[PDB]
Amino acid sequence: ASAARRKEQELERSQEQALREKIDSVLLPILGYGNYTAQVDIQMDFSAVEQTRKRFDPNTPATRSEYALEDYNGSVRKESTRNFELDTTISHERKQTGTVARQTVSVAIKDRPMSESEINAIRQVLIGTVGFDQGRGDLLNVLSVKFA
Amino acid sequence: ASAARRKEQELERSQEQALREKIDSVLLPILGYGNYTAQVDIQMDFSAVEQTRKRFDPNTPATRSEYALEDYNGSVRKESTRNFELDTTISHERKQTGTVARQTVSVAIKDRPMSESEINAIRQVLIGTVGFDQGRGDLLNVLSVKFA
Amino acid sequence: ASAARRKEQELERSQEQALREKIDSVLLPILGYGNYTAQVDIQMDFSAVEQTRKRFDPNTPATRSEYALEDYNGSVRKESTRNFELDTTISHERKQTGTVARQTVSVAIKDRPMSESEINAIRQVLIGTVGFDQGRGDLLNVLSVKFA
Amino acid sequence: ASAARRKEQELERSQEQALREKIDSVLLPILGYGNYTAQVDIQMDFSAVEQTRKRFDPNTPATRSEYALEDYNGSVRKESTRNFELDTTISHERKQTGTVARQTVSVAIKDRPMSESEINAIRQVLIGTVGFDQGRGDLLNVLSVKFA
Amino acid sequence: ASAARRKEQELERSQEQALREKIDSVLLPILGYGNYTAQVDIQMDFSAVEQTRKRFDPNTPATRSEYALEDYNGSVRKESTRNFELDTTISHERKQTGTVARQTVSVAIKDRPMSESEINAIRQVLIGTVGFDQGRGDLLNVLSVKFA
Amino acid sequence: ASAARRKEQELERSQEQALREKIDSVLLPILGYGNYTAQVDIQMDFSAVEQTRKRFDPNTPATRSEYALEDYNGSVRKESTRNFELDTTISHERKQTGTVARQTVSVAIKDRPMSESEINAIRQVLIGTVGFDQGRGDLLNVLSVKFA
Amino acid sequence: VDGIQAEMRAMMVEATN
Repeated sequence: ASAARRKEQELERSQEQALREKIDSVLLPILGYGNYTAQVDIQMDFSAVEQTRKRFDPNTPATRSEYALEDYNGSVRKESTRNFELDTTISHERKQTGTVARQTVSVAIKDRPMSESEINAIRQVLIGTVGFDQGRGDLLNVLSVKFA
Repeated sequence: ASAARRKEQELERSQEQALREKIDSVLLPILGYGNYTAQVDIQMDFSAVEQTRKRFDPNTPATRSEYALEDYNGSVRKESTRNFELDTTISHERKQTGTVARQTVSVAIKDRPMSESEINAIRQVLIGTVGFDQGRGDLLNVLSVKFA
Repeated sequence: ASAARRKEQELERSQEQALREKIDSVLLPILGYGNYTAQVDIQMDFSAVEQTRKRFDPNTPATRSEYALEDYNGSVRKESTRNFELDTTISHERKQTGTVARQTVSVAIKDRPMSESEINAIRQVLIGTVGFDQGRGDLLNVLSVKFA
Repeated sequence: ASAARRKEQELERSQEQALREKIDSVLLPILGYGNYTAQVDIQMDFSAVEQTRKRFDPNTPATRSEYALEDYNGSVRKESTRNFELDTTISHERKQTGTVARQTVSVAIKDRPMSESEINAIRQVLIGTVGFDQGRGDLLNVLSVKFA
Repeated sequence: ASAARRKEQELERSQEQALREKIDSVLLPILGYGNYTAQVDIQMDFSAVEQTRKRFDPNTPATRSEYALEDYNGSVRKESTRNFELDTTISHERKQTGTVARQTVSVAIKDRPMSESEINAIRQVLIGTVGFDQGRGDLLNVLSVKFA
Repeated sequence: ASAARRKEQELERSQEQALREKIDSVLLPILGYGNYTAQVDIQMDFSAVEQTRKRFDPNTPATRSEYALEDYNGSVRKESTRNFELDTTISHERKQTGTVARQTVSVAIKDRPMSESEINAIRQVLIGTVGFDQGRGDLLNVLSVKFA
Repeated sequence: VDGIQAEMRAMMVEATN
């Protein structure tokens, strides 16, 4: 199984490399060659979830058989027996093993600095270039630093 | 199964490449060569959902057999027994494995900037060029940036 | 099994080496050659967790059969029998063996010192370069020291 | 099995050697060649823990069947029978055999002494260079001594 | 089995030799060649403990079935029957055979004597050089004696 | 089995020889050649203890099932039945055969006598050189005698 | 033991569903 773990590491590294390639394909025309640096971290879960759900519909029952005895005298006896049929959904789901659980991307732009408007524009391009998903916990940093 | 995961990555990359090709086929005449850059992120779910639904119709029962005893004297006894037949739908669905769960497209247009009207027109063309589906969670960014 | 433990050590060292390579790929342009030193510690758990969860939904029961006797005279007898159907989820999860439980990264920058703003900018780049995850217990130190 | 114990000793020594190599890779640029000495002690547990946990959820029961008799006359009799369904988690964990239970690192720096600020900076670099974990019981000493 | 005991003695002697090597690697630069002497005693237990623990959680029971009869007249009868489900942990541990139960290290430093501060500094270096563990019963003596 | 007893004697003699070698390695630099004499007696037990312990936890019981009848009239009847589940530890230990039950070391130092301070310093070095364990019943004598 | 067997039976129930 350790060979499987090794190949999982290979998958994660391949994903990171592909994302880096896309980042380059976007930023190389916009910024130029050597005016930026970017690295990508991709964390992938490899669990084996397998779920079975059996759901009913309480608010729409359908009476199948029914008995109702109601006699008076004073005495009032109200017996009743009822059998129901209910909407039944049975869903069996099997999640894919390797899923990107969190994605971190950081891009540093060489100074000569960059204005806030262009930094936010680059961030907007990257959002969509990488597939930024904040609800997944992903993080995207864009900074303007001084290259040596 | 890790080979299957590798081929799933290949499928996702192929989808992204096809969408990029369509984006180019639309924008190359409109904008020109080298006046734009665009990248596409496609996230695909590969679950194995398999659902079985059994639904009834509570509001239209059909009486199959019926017994009704109603005697008086004062004393009033009202016995009743009833059997019903109901509309029964049984649907077994099996979803396709790989489905595009979210799609992100970002396009950056070289300045010399672009007016808001033409930006929105390009966005309208892309909506339909790519098959934008906001209800799916898809995202489409169109920006006017300064190429270096 | 000790061979398996040896290969686990190899996996941990490989992960550390990859993270060091990424750190170099980010900092070598920004800082230069020989102006920094960085080391990475990665601790990986290799447990064999395997969980089975059976969850219900108490607040949405669906009555399947029902009996209700309610007679008066004074005397008031209220007998009742009820059978329910409940939403039932059964999920079997099998965690991946080797998972990064804690990650420690330390970077030391050669003086001639570095201002706090640039130190924090480098820290921001590293956050995303390495995939910093404070909730996991990870730690990232960036210091400005005097190289000999 | 004594051969297994011998190989466990080999594993511990290999871990110590790797940590020493990392310490050198960090301190050799910062301090220089022959200006420091450091040794590492790693204690590793090799137990064979294997745990099975069966946990319930007392505060969210779901009633499956129910009987309730409540008659009056004075006399008040309240009989009741109830069956419940509970959330059931069954997790089987198998810990990895060899785990670092305690780690001790000591570093001695040649005088001409070292200021407290630089000693603490070196300590901060080592924390992260080695993966210092105080909660595990690890210990890290950094001293400035007079080499002969 | 006496051959096994012989190899256990060999293991203990090997551990002592390794610790002596580490002591030399630390003290030879600091003190010099022939200015110190040190010997190490390592006592190792070779029992075959194998423990099975079955633990419950008294304070969080979950009621599975329940009966409760409560009638009045005066006479007050309160019958009750209750069945519970409890958190159940079953852990099977198998300790490693040979474990260092006590460690004794003594170091003697040649006079021309040594000040208390440097003696304590050497003691601090050794703590971490050897992995001093007072809670285990280990003992570390550092003395300044007159070599002949 | 008498051959086994012979090899046990051999083991004891080997242990004594090793301890004598360590004593020499410590005292030869400190005192010199021919200025001391030391002999070591090691008594080793070779029993075959094999223990099984089954321990409970009286103070934390968990009620499994429970019945409680409590009626009044005057007459007060309080019946009760209770079943418990208890923490259960079952440990099977198998001690190693040959263990040093008592150790005796005596060292005599040639006069021209030795001061009390240096005698106690030599005793401190030996404590740790040999692994002195008073709680085991070990004994360590250091005397200053007149060699002929 | 018994608890592990119960877990296996629950996994079998999952597979059947």
